[PDB]
Amino acid sequence: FSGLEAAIVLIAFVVVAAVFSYVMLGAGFFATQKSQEVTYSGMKQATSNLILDGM
Amino acid sequence: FSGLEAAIVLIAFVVVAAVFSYVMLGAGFFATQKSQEVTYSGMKQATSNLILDGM
Repeated sequence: FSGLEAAIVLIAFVVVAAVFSYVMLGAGFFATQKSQEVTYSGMKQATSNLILDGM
Repeated sequence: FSGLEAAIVLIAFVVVAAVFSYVMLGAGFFATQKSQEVTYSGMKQATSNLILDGM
C-alpha cells in the first residue's frame, strides 16, 4: 500500500473542498448581498412613508 | 475530513432557517394583522359611542 495513490485522492478531497469553498463563498456573498438588499429596502419601506399635510 | 458532508449539513442549517424564516414571517404577518385588528377595533371601541340627545 503506497501513499502515492493517497495523493491522487488527497487532490480530490482538496479540490471538491476548494470548489465547495469557492461556491459557498459565492453562495455566501450572495447570501450577504441579499441580506443587505432586504435591509436597505427594509428601512426604505418604513422611511419612504408619505403624508397628508394640513387641511 | 471532507466538506462534502459539511454541505449535507449546510443544507439542513439553511432549510430549518428557511422554514423558521417561512413560519416566523407567517407568524409575523399574523402578529401584525392581529395587531392591526385590535387597533381598528380599539378606535372603533371608543368612536362607536352612542348618545342620548336632548330631553
